Amino acid sequence: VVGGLGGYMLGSAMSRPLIHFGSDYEDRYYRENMYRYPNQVYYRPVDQYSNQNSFVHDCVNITVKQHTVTTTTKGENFTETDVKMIERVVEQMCITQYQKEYEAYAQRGAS
Repeated sequence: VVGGLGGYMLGSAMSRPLIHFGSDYEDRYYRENMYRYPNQVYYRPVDQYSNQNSFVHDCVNITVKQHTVTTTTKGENFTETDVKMIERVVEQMCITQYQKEYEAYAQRGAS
């Protein structure tokens, strides 16, 4: 199990995000299963933890890991594209997560 990441929390929730992958079918291969994704993501404070860039890639990984171990405990492994299907969503949801901090870290944060 996990149980001591550092400063992380779970949020509250959101909806599913909308990502336009590039291809017409990439835009759908994720959508045809989107209900399998959660409403939350795990995240930590900003406190300038290596920009947003070298936080969001750590952020996604901490959430994707559970969707991983849920199935990888069997040993079905995970391809590069199947993680990317998830992590397009975990990026969006993580950025939304962090944007509630961004207003206070920045000045406005806007939307």
